[PDB]
Amino acid sequence: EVQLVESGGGLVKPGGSLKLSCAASGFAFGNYDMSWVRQTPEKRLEWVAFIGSGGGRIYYGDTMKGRFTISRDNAKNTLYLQMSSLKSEDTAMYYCTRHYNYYYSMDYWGQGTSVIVSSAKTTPPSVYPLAPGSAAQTNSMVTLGCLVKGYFPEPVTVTWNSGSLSSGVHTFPAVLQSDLYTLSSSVTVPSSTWPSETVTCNVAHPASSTKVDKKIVPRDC
Amino acid sequence: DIELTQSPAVMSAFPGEEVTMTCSASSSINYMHWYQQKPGTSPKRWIYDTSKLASGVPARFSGSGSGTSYSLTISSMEAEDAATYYCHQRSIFTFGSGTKLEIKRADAAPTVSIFPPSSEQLTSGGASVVCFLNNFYPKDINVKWKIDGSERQNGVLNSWTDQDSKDSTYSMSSTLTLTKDEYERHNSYTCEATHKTSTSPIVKSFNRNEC
Ligand SMILES: C[C@]12C=CC(=O)C=C1CC[C@@H]1[C@@H]2[C@@H](O)C[C@@]2(C)[C@H]1CC[C@]2(O)C(=O)CO
Repeated sequence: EVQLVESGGGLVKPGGSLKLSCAASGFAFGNYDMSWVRQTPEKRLEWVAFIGSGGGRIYYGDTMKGRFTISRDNAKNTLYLQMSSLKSEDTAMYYCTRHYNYYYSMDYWGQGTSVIVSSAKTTPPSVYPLAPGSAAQTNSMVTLGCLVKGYFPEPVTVTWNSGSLSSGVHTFPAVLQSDLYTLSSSVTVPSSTWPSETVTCNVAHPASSTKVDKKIVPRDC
Repeated sequence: DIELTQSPAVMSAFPGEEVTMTCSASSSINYMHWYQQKPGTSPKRWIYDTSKLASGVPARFSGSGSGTSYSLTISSMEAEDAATYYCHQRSIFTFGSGTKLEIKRADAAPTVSIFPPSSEQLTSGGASVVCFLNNFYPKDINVKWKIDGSERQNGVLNSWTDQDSKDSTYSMSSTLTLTKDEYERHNSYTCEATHKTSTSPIVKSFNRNEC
């Protein structure tokens, strides 16, 4: 029923500006006070802005300092946040929220839209196959992997055999390395099935519109 | 201003235990709220107005407190209760920093595997040696890299998964990144996991001059 759907987030250079929107459905949008809440990379949650149902009453969080402007259009059931002179510390997931009563709990949250403030540019990943090689295993199981290196911004999505190998998969959280992201993914299969049955990792990076497949092949020793 | 602190930052418990976590305010306030968050999804209203349960919240949960101290309590905890719980109140800018509740289970040693740099990566002039430590418990585990018999500590990056939603284990990767020339100057590469399940480590290794 009730839906809150954010948009407008992305990559922006320091000093830049951005406008976030939140599309509402399933309730009488103009009867409700609304807010923006952001979650920083450290998972810290900060109340950014609040707007009364009529749009005539407004508050902002402590570190905003006039660089944010909350507004709404009750006719189009949309909430906005205009952000300017953006700083590294404004990098966060921005959530649209709805208020229940006048002790101001937030009873519905949107899916969030991600804002990243830095000078780094969109960069596709390099993908490398991880075969045991000179570390050949000997069990009834074998573990293989893919190394995804050097992309920006997050995220990438990794699958194995187009999603048909889903159990036995661990995709690890990405880390910054030379200010670009790197992660690895492992898959474990019965050792009788490889290499007789092909194993392929599928890597998608939406921001760069890149998609690559890397077959895991035994190394030529 | 008024600020919130939460205790403890992280706790773990077996299903069936009683759980209590606290939220403290620097000065007296009222009508405290609590939000539940799980990885990859948005915060969710869980308790509001200090003690009202939100829709869909089991009666095992209760909130209480007054003044400068508040608490959320769970009776006979269940695996689905695992999450981060954040307190917040109508005059507070920054939510409490959250208590992360984790699931206790039986100890498990990791399955360890090591991978040499691929030829494709070497072609580009880098060399990552990757070690996976999969399906272990508890989260605390020590990884040590030895190159040609001597401990190596620079250029290692480690990354843990979130607790596994089906079996409650943890997995982690340890990656040693070198230049191709640094990698080509040495021969024996070892990844060692030391975990409380055994006093003797689990060791995987390879020689570069093979294969
Ligand atoms: C309940 C409150 C006060 C009275 C009111 O009519 C509506 C609200 C909702 C927005 C709250 C606000 C104040 O308490 C101050 C808050 C917390 C603001 C959100 C950011 C805020 O401006 C702030 O962070 C100041 O520290």
